[PDB]
Amino acid sequence: GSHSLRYFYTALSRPAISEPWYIAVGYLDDTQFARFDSAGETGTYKLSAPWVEQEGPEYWARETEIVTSNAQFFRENLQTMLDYYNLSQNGSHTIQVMYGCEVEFFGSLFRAYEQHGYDGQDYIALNEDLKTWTAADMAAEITRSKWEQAGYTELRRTYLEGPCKDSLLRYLENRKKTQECTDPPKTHVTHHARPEGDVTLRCWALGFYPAHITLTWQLNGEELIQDTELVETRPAGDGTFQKWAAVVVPSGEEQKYTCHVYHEGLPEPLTLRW
Amino acid sequence: IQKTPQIQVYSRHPPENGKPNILNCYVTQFHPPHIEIQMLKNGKKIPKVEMSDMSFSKDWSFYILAHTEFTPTETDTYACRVKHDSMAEPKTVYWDRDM
Amino acid sequence: KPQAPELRIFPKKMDAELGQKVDLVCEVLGSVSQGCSWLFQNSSSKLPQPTFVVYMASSHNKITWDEKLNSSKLFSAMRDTNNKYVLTLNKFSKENEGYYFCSVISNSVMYFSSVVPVLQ
Amino acid sequence: APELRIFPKKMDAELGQKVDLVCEVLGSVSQGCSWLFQNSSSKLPQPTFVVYMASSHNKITWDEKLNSSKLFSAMRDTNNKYVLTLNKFSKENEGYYFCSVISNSVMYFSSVVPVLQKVSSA
Ligand SMILES: *[C@@H]1O[C@H](CO)[C@@H](O)[C@H](O)[C@H]1NC(C)=O
Ligand SMILES: *[C@@H]1O[C@H](CO)[C@@H](O)[C@H](O)[C@H]1NC(C)=O
Ligand SMILES: *[C@@H]1O[C@H](CO)[C@@H](O)[C@H](O)[C@H]1NC(C)=O
Ligand SMILES: *[C@@H]1O[C@H](CO)[C@@H](O)[C@H](O)[C@H]1NC(C)=O
Repeated sequence: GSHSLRYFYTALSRPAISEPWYIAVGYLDDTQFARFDSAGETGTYKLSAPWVEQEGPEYWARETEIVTSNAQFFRENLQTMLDYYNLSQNGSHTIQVMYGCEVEFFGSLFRAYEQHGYDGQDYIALNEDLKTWTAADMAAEITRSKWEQAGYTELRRTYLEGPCKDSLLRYLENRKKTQECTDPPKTHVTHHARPEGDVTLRCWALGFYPAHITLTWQLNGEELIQDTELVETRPAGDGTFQKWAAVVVPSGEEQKYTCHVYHEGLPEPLTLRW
Repeated sequence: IQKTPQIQVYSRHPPENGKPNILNCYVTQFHPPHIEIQMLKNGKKIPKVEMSDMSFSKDWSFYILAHTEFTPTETDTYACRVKHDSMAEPKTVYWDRDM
Repeated sequence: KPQAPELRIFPKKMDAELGQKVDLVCEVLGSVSQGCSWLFQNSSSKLPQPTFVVYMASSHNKITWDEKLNSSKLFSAMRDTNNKYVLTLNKFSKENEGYYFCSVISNSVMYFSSVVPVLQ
Repeated sequence: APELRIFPKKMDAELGQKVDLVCEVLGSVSQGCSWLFQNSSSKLPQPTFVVYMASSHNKITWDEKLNSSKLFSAMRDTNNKYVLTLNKFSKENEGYYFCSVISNSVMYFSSVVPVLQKVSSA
């Protein structure tokens, strides 16, 4: 229902060495379609999805120098923060930026964002109105002044509501062509003799897409939210994801428990018993 | 300033003694992004292991997926050892077919 | 389970005039927790005492309100984009003035966001 | 709806002393009991999770942020009475304690028990 297009930039600032200085990855929902990086006069790119080739070499060449120019800008603003807290310039630091937009065909909702983080911490983020910024520390307040003065905020709003959104709807049309709507999870439940007695019932969900999913265990209709162990959703490696939910049940009472799987690639929630 | 790596070691498909498969090593929640990930066979560092492009989450912590090929055996130990500045010592997690 | 979900609540504070609408957003990071509960501690309480407001499931639309608030129109709960959960005080009153915070459970451990003061 | 009863009603503790908090869960519940507390010397009353004890089987899960298993002992009997004992009271344990159970997605809380530092000397 809700689809996103997002760019994840990681730039490294280390005035003491060479420069595999920036990588930027782009995703359509949970699928990466491209990786740009500084390797090349103005970077280089590498696609990773069929529904992206349709754009052509001219397009992707332009898209790459744009990403590169953004990466240089992102990286350069670090300086404002170093001068304020008077840190050395030869020191190493990390700059991360994520920006993107999303659409919800249902209610045709649109949202966008752009957040910068220096050395693993918040620095500045664009507000929902796409007209103002939230500063995390004092140095970021300086950056905020500079960007409004420079017109940086409007440039971004224009990109977010214009090409970002246009690219999301296009890339989406494209995908409908080759890959199917979603990817339903294959499910089954394992068990495991618990060294401390009783058993662990484990409910698995594999090969699903997108990554969002909910795995629950019930007993007589109640969600066992506090006796349920969940692992972080993880990549199968083939563009698909996996997850499992476990519950410790008292010996002999296995058949009383049922697992509920909620996923958008399922017209209805899946129920599995031991 | 720096967070420590969480590691998951698992297979692409339901494991089956003797039958060929793919071993994944998903490393998350770490910072800075400089890291060293090794996939091992019976304690012997496995060769050419592919990696995904690095990305990060809302809290700025990074994540990467290292993955190779392997064939589940009751007599075969597979593990993933990662080296990161946030820890006092390298960290190894063994593949366990139940998880 | 070392890996803990991370709770972020917005706004960090609120000075509300009676009558106004006030949205509190709880953004849950990670995927090791499912669903979100909103808790409330009345400023009208010199001694700490949390009160369950509502629980929003991560499933689909499944909302369980505290029995009293089950049929109250001071609150509305809405699961927004991503893992963002919204608790809305339809009409700011002395009746819902105090301290608000969200909570999620992950592998049997209860986690809590910052408490946000919604005062007049 | 289950009912959580807690005892004692309050605790005036001397530094170094042990203190037991008991929670009796009355009603039909499938899940265990959680022990929480809000520190007293802190403005924004954010609860601190201490431990959770499963109800239908034997499994205890401790807060691993503060490693609370090192300062407390936790037990439960087959009649749904859960016990939490602060082994050696310290300023860092001072607070308003309470127990919690979740039943059919509703979080229920016991009354809050102040466990406050009592002055020993006249
Ligand atoms: C709570 O209120 C809703 C709607 O007002 C009603 O349908 C429901 O029966 C009540 N009880 C529940 C399920 O919490
Ligand atoms: C405290 O909050 C409750 C909701 O949990 C509300 O009904 C009550 O009126 C408040 N207490 C007062 C009257 O100050
Ligand atoms: C409560 O616990 C102690 C005592 O004040 C302190 O370390 C902490 O900052 C306080 N605030 C919270 C709830 O974290
Ligand atoms: C908790 O205790 C363990 C074992 O004593 C220790 O290794 C770990 O570092 C502690 N965790 C903390 C201090 O967060």
